Amino acid sequence: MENGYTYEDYKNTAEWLLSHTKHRPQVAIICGSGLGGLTDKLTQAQIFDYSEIPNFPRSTVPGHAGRLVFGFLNGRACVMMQGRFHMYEGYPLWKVTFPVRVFHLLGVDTLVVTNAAGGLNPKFEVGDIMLIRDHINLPGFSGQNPLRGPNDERFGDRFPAMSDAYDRTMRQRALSTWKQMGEQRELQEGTYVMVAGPSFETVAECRVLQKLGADAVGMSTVPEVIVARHCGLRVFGFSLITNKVIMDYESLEKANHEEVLAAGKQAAQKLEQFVSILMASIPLPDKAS
Amino acid sequence: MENGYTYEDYKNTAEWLLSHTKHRPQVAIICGSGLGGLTDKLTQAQIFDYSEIPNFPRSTVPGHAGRLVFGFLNGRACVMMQGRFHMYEGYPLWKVTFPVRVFHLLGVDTLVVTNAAGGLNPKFEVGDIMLIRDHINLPGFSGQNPLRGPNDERFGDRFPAMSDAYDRTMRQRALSTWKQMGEQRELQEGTYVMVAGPSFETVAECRVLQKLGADAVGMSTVPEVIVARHCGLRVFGFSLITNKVIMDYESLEKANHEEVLAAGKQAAQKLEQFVSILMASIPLPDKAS
Amino acid sequence: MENGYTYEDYKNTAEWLLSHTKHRPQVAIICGSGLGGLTDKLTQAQIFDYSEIPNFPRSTVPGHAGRLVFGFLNGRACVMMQGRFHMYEGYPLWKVTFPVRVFHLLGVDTLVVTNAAGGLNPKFEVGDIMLIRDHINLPGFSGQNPLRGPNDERFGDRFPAMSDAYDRTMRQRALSTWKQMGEQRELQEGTYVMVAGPSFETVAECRVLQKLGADAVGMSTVPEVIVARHCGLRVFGFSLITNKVIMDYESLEKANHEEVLAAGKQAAQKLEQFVSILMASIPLPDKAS
Ligand SMILES: Nc1nc2[nH]cnc2c(=O)[nH]1
Ligand SMILES: Nc1nc2[nH]cnc2c(=O)[nH]1
Ligand SMILES: Nc1nc2[nH]cnc2c(=O)[nH]1
Repeated sequence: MENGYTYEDYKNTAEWLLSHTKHRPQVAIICGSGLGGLTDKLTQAQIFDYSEIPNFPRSTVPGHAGRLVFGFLNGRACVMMQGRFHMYEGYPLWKVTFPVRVFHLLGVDTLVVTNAAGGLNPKFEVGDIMLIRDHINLPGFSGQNPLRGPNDERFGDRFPAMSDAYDRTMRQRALSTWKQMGEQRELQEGTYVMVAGPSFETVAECRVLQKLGADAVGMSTVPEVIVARHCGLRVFGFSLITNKVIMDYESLEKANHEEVLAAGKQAAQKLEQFVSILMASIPLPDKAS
Repeated sequence: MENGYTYEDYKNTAEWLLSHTKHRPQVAIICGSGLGGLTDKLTQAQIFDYSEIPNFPRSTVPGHAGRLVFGFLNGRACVMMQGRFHMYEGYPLWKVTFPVRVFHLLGVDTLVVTNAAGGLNPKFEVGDIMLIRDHINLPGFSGQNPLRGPNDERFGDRFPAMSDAYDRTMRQRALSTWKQMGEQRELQEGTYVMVAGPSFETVAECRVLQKLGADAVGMSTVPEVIVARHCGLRVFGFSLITNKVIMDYESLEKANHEEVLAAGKQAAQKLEQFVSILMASIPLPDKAS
Repeated sequence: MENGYTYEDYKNTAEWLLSHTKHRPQVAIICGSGLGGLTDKLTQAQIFDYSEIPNFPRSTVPGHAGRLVFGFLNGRACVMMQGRFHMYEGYPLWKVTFPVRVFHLLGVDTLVVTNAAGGLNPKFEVGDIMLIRDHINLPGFSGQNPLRGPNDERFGDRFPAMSDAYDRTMRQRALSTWKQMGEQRELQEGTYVMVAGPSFETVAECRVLQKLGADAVGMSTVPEVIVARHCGLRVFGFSLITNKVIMDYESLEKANHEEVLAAGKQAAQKLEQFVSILMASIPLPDKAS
C-alpha cells in the first residue's frame, strides 16, 4: 500500500524543524521504555512536542511524555526522540518510521537506537545491556515492511541489503569503551528479533524464537533501523534486557510491563553514562575529522 | 488499525442479549468444524441466529448453521457459539473476536474453546483429542493480533502475558476425568499453532511447524484465546485431531475438508460426553462454591 | 478482505483477450528478473502491454517493459507474462495473481513459473538452476494469502491442499531432459521460500530460513502457484539461483539487485533453451495426445 507521506511531506517537515531551531543535528537518538532519562543530560536542550512538528504522528495515550528534544551532548550535537512509535499502537509502518526520514533530511549521519528488550539467552541477567549486532524481523517475512511500496530513488535503492545493518567500528568502539570505564558486568552482543504483538510471549513461542537464534525479543527498532540503512544512515544500538521465561514443565512468573521498572532503575543511569561517553567516538565530519 | 467496535458497541450488544434471554451465562463454549452437535445436548436451549444480535458479524456463506444457543448443561449454565469466525474468511481479527468480548460483559468467567485441528505429532492417531496446553501464534509475530491498537483499560492491561494462557487445574481436572470414564484411548496434550491461510500445508511447511515445536496445526482459536485472557477470562480447550502429511520423498494422499467427516463421526460424540462431564468441575461462584 | 475482482471481472478480461488474439493458449509462462529474453524466441509473437487489457493491473515504474506476449513456442502455444507483480510493490495479493486467473479462463492447463532466487544451500553455485519441488510461504502463515476471503466455487474448493503443489511427471520429464541435452552442470531441486520484503536478508535471518529447511529464498511465485493449483492448473517451475550470505563472524559482500546481471547473462540463455525443449514434454490435450 502507498506511503501516504509524500517526499514533499518529509521536506516540509525537515525544513520547518530546520527553521525553528538553530541546531543542525548530527546524531539522532531514539530512546525506549524507561530511557527518556537520557534526555535530561542533553545540555543546550530544546524541546518540541510531537504535536507542533507539522506531519509528525501525534503520540497516542501513554504517559504521554513523547516529544522531540534537540541539544548538544558530550561534544556532538543530536536529536533525541523521547518515546517512539510501535506496531501494536495501530500505526502503519510508514508512520512509526517518519521520524527516521525527517532526520536524514536534517543532516544527521548516525542513528543510535535503544530499546528495552526481552532476553532469551540463559547467560544474560536482567539489567544487562546487549549491543545489537543483528536482527530477525518476523513482521518483514510476511509483507509488513516500511519499504513495501513504490520507491523514492531520492532516498535509496529498491532492494537495500541489510547484511551489514549495524556498523562495525562503532560496535568495536562501543565494545572497547565498556572496558575503558572499568565496569563490573560486561556489555554483551547478540541478535535481536522483532515480534509485533502487544501481548507477551507464550512459553511455546519463546522456544521458537530461541530456536530461530534470537537473543532478545521486542516490539520495535527493526523498522527504524531498516529505513535508516536505506538512507545510508549509519545505524547501531543497544538493547536493555529486562526478563523472559522458557519453562512450561511448570513455573509461576509471567512478565509485566509494570517492569518499566527494570529500565526504571540503574539500567537507565548506566545506559546514559554509556551513550554519553560513546558520543565521543562517533566520527564527526566537518572537513575530515 | 483501530478496533471499529467501540466499547459502547460491546455494551449495547451485551445488554440487549442480557435483556432478551433470562439466562445469565457462566461458561461460553465455542465449537468448531463438526462439533455443533454439542448443541443438541444443551437442556433449556434458546437460540439466537448471529443475525438478530445487533453488532454481531453475520456469518458468511457455509452450511450457514451459525447461531448462538443459550442453555443449561450438566449443572452449569452456558453459551454455545455454534460456528465461529476465522481469518481466511476475510474478517479483521476484531470481528472474529467480538463474540469473546460480549461474553465477558455477560458475566461469563470461563471460556472453553474447541477446534478441529491438524496433528503434526507421529504418536497422535486421527480421531484423538488434544488438550491444548499452549499455542504458537504465527499471525501474531507479524502484527495480526486482535489487541493491536489503542487499549480499553476497562477490559485489560496493554501488555498481557500469555505465559499461562490455558488454565492448570481445569487441565488436571480434565486429565483426571478422562481416566474417570474408563476410556480406551488417552486424551493427549501438546501445543497448538495457528496458521491463517485457507489452503492447506505443504510438506515443506509441515516440517517447519514440526521443527518449531507444534503438535497440531489449525486456522483458529489463538485470537479468541488471547482476548479471553486479556479479560481475565479463564480459558482452556481441546483440539480434535483429524490428519497430516510429512513425506515428500513421495507419498500420495492430501487432506481435504470433506473430512469434516472425521469430526463428523464419533470424534463428535466423544468430544460431547467429554465436555458435558467437564461442566461438573468448573468452579462455580455463587458466594464461594 | 474481499477480492475486489468480481468473477465477472475475470470473465470480461478473459473474453476480451480471447477476442483480440486468434491464439488459444495452452501454457502460461511467467518470467522473472532477467528472463524476459524467453520472449524473443516465441515464434508467432503477439504483444499486449498490461495497459490495454481492461482490468489488468498496470505495471509500476521499473524498466517498465511489462507486457503480455502471446505466441507459439516449440510445438505448444503459450502466453508469456513478461515482468510479473510482487508484494513489495504495494499490490494486494489478489492483484499480482489476477494474471493466473484470467489464464485459467483462457483455456490454459499448465503454468510454468520462473523466478530469479537466492540460494541458501552451500552446494548451489551462482548461475545454477533449481527445479522448484516445494515451497514455504511465510506471508501465508500470517494471513497474507490470495485465497483469504469468500470463495468462488466456480474456481476451486475452499481448503485446497498444496501437498502436491508442483507436478511430479513434469519434474521427472524436466529432470530427464537436462541429461538429454548433454549438460555440464546438473539442474538441482530443493524447496523455495517466499519472503515478501523489498530489502534483502540479514545474516541472522538467512540462518532461520536455512534452519526452516529452504534452499533458495525470494519475493514471488508462491501466490501465483497457490492460486494456480486452486484452479487445478498444472504448475511447476524453475528458480534461477544468483547468490547469498551466511557469515557474520565477519565477511564483506552484500548482494545487490544490480545483479539482475547474473540472470542477465547465460543463466538467461540456458534457462531459455531449457524451457523451449521442455515445451515438447507437456502433455497436450486435443482428443487424447
Ligand atoms: N516482545 C517483548 N517485548 C518486551 N519488552 C519488554 N519485555 C519484552 C518481552 O518479553 N517481549
Ligand atoms: N491449518 C490446518 N487446519 C486444519 N483443519 C483441519 N485439518 C487442518 C490442517 O491440516 N491444517
Ligand atoms: N528474497 C530474496 N530475493 C532475491 N532475489 C534475488 N536475490 C534474492 C535474495 O537474496 N533474497
